[PDB]
Amino acid sequence: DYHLETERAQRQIKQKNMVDWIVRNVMKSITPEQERLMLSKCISDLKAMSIKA
Amino acid sequence: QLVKAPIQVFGIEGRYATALYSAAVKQKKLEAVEKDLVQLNASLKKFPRLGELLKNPTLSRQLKKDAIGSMLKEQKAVDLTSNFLDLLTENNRLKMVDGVINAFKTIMAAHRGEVICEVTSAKPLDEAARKDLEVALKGFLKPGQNIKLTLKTDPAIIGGLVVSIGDRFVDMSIGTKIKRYTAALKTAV
Amino acid sequence: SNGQITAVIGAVVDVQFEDQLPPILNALEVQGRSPRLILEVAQHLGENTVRTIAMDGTEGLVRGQNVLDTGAPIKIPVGPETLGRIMNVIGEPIDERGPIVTDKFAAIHADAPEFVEMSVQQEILVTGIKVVDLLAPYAKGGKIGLFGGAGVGKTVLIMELINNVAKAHGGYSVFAGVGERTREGNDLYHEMIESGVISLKDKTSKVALVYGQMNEPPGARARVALTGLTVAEYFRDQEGQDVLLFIDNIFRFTQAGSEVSALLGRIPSAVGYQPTLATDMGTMQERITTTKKGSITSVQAIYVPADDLTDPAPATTFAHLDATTVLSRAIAELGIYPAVDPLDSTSRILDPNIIGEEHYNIARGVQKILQDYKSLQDIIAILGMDELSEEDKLIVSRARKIQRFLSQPFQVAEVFTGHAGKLVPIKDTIKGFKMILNGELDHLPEVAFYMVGPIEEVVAKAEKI
Amino acid sequence: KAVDPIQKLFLDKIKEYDQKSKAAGGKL
Amino acid sequence: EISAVLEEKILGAAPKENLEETGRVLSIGDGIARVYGLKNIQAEEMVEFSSGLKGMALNLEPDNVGIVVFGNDKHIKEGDIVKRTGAIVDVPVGEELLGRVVDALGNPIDGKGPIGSKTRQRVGVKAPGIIPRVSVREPMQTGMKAVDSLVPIGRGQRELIIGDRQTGKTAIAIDAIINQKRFNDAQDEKKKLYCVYVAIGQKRSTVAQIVKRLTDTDAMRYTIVVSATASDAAPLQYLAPYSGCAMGEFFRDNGKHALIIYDDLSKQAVAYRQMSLLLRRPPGREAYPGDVFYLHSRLLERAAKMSESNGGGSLTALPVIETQAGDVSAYIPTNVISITDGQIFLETELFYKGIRPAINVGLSVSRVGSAAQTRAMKQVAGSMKLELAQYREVAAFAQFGSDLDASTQQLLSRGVRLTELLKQGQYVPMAIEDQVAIIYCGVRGHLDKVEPSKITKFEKEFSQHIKTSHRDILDTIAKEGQISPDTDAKLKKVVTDFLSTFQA
Ligand SMILES: Nc1ncnc2c1ncn2[C@@H]1O[C@H](COP(=O)(O)OP(=O)(O)OP(=O)(O)O)[C@@H](O)[C@H]1O
Ligand SMILES: Nc1ncnc2c1ncn2[C@@H]1O[C@H](COP(=O)(O)OP(=O)(O)OP(=O)(O)O)[C@@H](O)[C@H]1O
Ligand SMILES: [Mg+2]
Ligand SMILES: [Mg+2]
Repeated sequence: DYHLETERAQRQIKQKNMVDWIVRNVMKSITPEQERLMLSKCISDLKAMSIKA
Repeated sequence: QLVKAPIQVFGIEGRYATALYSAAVKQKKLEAVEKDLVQLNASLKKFPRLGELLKNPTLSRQLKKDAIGSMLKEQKAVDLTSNFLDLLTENNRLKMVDGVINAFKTIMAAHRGEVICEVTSAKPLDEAARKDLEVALKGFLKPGQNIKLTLKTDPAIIGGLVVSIGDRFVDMSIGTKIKRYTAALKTAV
Repeated sequence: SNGQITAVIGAVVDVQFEDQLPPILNALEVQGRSPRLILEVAQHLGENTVRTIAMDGTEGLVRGQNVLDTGAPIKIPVGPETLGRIMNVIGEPIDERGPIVTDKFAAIHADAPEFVEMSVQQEILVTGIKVVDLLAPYAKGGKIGLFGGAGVGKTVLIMELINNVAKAHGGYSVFAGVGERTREGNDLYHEMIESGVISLKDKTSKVALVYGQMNEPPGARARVALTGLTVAEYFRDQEGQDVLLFIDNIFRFTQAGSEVSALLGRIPSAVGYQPTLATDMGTMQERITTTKKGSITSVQAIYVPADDLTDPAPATTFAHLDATTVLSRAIAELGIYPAVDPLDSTSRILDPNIIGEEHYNIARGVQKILQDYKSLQDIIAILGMDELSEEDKLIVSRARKIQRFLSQPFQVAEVFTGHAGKLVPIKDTIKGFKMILNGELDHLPEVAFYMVGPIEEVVAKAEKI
Repeated sequence: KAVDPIQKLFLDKIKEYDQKSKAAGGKL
Repeated sequence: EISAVLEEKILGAAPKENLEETGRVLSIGDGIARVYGLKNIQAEEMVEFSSGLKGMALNLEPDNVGIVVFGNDKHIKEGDIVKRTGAIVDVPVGEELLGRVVDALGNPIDGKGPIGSKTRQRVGVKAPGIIPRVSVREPMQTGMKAVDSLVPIGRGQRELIIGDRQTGKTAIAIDAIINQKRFNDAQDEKKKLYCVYVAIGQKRSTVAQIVKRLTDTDAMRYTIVVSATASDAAPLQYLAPYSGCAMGEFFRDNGKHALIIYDDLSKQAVAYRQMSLLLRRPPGREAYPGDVFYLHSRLLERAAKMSESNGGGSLTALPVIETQAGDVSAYIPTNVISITDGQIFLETELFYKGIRPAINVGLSVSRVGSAAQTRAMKQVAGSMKLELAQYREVAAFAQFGSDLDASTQQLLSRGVRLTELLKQGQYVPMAIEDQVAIIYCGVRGHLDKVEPSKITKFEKEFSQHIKTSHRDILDTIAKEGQISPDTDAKLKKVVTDFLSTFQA
């Protein structure tokens, strides 16, 4: 039970640490060329939903 | 007997608007009564003293109908809109003259079949963006339809596209998409 | 014509029609529902919009859903084909025995019979219950109410009346389960098929069951009593039969009306009830009567909320009943069953010219001793039994013997009590209370008078001690 | 069958975290 | 490992973007959001707000839709986007909820991960009718001596646990949940019973301590805890009994048997009164709405015993009602008494005297009665019920009875042993064979020489001797299903031997 709770405590802090690391890394990594590509994909997906009727 | 409106408008202000629409479509003055009502509403917005005068409950209704009549002769309103505003001042209903006009605008927009579209983007764009967005929005149109497009800018959605229709809505934006992904991270295990 | 749903708020649905409005109390049928959803028109709101009450659940209803006008009120099957069958508020069979194939239908909304079509004759209906047969006798053809709270015993009392009266009855019976337990409906249904009152094999059934229970929406619970009336009205009028109508319980009709009235946009009445409490009850209760064409003996269990007899729904029901049987919780906590209050139950046939001089004098003598006991009980509670030596102690001793002797074991309560059920003839009842009033049994212990029917079983129980 | 670019970016951040964590000997 | 789970959760949570019919919040306040739009929305359909809160479309009106918010109304502002879920209000159901603590919407709150349920069931399903039901004939073993003998509960019954505050209402309900471990561990699946504990308006610490008690006693493996505590919104406390009932109706409709506890329905009526008063509905008795009876009646009627053509399953309800100063004549308790199949009344006066559980024997009713208990228990508890009634009649003569008759003294002495017999410690439910043997010894006169202060110690030691030295007696009782006069003589001899061996 001690090893299980130690593993659970280490798993919980690693999950919390990787969550805030991913949030900070995703927010700090914003590029305009990828933003325009995602904008074009959103327009194409909107056009695909209009066709799907 | 009243002619059915293209869309249902609710409230007492919508009841007056449907009554005016039915009377104007039984005759052939649908386009005329829309033109002077828009010009009347533009006149009230451009001159706030008129709006405060009509909405004043202290003033007698004779002064209101004289002021309405004096400002409606310049509009060349003939029979329907003059009787409509006379009915509004006969009751105590001209306090929401903007309400009935806005409701009447909503009826006539659906008369032409126009559907309001609201597209929100993080940054403004044209040329390649506007060309494909018009065609994508036109794909939702049944025959006999028009697009009223309103473009908005908001940096709170990071990027992506938040496009809305008259009753339908999608949230294909970067800010909401990373939000549910982070929610999936916290609820993973 | 064809309407469309405008607003759905609980059990109340607003439907707007285009050409012609259906009249009030007309039945409307919603189209896109796999089971039948029936709307009953209640009022016209203006602008060709009617406000209706749904007879089933309103979940899954959208605004603009098409609603068809049937052109008539709720019509339910009536006749011999309903005997042995269970039907709901709208006449659909819920016994899983197929459709009710009949050519006769009747609207659940009907006018009460006029003043000319009234029967003034009153004859005593002997039950076999000593407290009922002595103090508040039931009339053979008349309205009987069973007032009581929760758990004081009204279902048991009305099941004993079915066991005693309805088994040996030359006619038809109708049971209207109105806002009660579905378990009790299953118990009563299997009791009928076991006692032979309902025959699943041939057409010798004698009782029709109509059930709208406490799991039903307020629209169904406020109209299922009318469906039981309509079956009983057909038997009285179109066949000239003498009909028994057991309603359990009629308070749920009024209670469901108050729940709908909150959504009908009415200013609430006293204790939050509907403004039309007395008029809706009066319209329903005046249809349950004996006319010159036929007779209806109605027994109606009446729930009182918070054990309050001054509540508007039981108070207005008191004037609709020939005989009232008020069940008390204080008597039930003393172990006296049935817990009928002797000083709160009336009959309207407790007359020397109807039930006899000796029956009337014994009943008035019993009530006089019990009223004297209630006056002395405040001295007994605080000070004690030391009062007036011989005189008041004899009053207390006789009254406590009478209170024990009013109790009686029921045949329907034999399962959970162990005491065998007793059916006591009314001659033995008045003889038994005359012996107690004359002082012939003052030497017996008062335990011997408890839970034994005849007075010969009292002396046999005393000798056993 | 094109995948979401945010999903690909999230997978890259997971791989970047895993490479840096293994280069740090399991430390935060 | 953790990276792989994190990656598969990202890939598995595809957005699946599509256009949804939406509305706009007009006004939010008092737990009711008025929403402009949603033309094709259904009545009682679940919605989603932009903040993630769910809501139920209560009022459909021509201009707006009134939505009951399942959460705090500080997360909703005017002008928000309200999306249709497309489905009437429903919760996850299944065996994946066993061992899990959830809220009123079915979302897990114990932090053990998501719920892998593949089925959902509406919370507003109507109760079964006359035909699919059948009589209640299978026993519900609460493990309590005073309950299982004097107020016997069956499978498919609604038994009310009513009393004042801090009288043991939760203790009875939790011990009934714990007691089913002996049936769930066995291979006889017809006696297996799943449990649903619904906590309405309680403290969240109290619910956590209950879950700890169920986890220590291993009773959590077959228990679902639906929690809508005192910090939760009134719509959540209103919805939670129906959510738990739907989870219990999964077992009822699939041939299994479930027990559900509503702790307590008096707090759900308070939450529903709050919703009704904030909706401007006309208050009635004690400011309650007129449909507060239909609030509990439509809930409890779903607890039923099904016929063999419907799988033979059942749902057993144990509603809890808290009275004020022992007033069972109040509005809400009288409503539930008129719904349920009998009540178990707990007394404050008996609780102060050390009698635990403080069950009022004379005021506890089981409308099902002896039809749903074993032959051995029914044969013995029938005699104990008569003897307790005899002791109750002559209890008034014990106040001044300095000189009393031998028959009356025997009745008083027997009743004292029987009253001390029904006492039972908390969290120790008893098997039905142990209950039958102990009640049989106290009802035949074996304890007339044993002092009433040593009955509980005699209960442990004599049962241990039976479980060790005279197991053939239990085998004969289990085979016969009752107590034979030959076994009565053998039990007389081993009692005399045991009392002589303890002291002589
Ligand atoms: N005649 C009787 N003899 C013995 N016990 C009785 C009798 N009548 C009632 N009881 C007791 O009272 C209980 C309540 O029975 P019953 O269902 O008739 O009450 P009720 O007034 O219909 O209550 P509810 O409001 O729950 O329908 C019974 O289960 C039984 O314990
Ligand atoms: N048989 C018993 N033996 C010993 N202690 C008991 C017994 N029954 C109850 N108790 C104790 O009495 C206290 C009150 O009981 P419990 O909390 O179960 O009552 P309740 O009616 O749920 O009160 P609440 O108003 O908090 O819901 C608790 O501390 C409990 O441990
Ligand atoms: Mg009843
Ligand atoms: Mg508690």
